[PDB]
Amino acid sequence: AEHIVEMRNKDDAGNTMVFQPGFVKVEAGDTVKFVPTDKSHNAESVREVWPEGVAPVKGGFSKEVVFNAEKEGLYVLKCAPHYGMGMVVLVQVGKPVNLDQIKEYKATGLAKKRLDGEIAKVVQ
Ligand SMILES: [Cu+2]
Repeated sequence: AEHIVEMRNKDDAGNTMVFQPGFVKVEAGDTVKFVPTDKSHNAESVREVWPEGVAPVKGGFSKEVVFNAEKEGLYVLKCAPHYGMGMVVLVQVGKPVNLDQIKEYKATGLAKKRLDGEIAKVVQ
């Protein structure tokens, strides 16, 4: 099953530099497509927290990119120019096996706020 995450300058609630949705639950074999609804964004792995051994994602600037969900766990992506403004997304593939490690990751500021909100949506 395919899931879409839009790259947006603003959502309708007023939040700026957002992935919409900011949390998505998927199953192995699903794809997650990050689409440039607004230009000047990307989606790429936060490599410092990306699951061990799983191929990273690095989309081009203003381009669509896919995450091929395969191994169970939690996957954090950022928008490179807007990470500090909070533009972060959390994809859960199946069981959230690495939840402790995602909670241990030190984000700050707006990424911390937004990632914490996303972590709270994890399905256990
Ligand atoms: Cu962005």
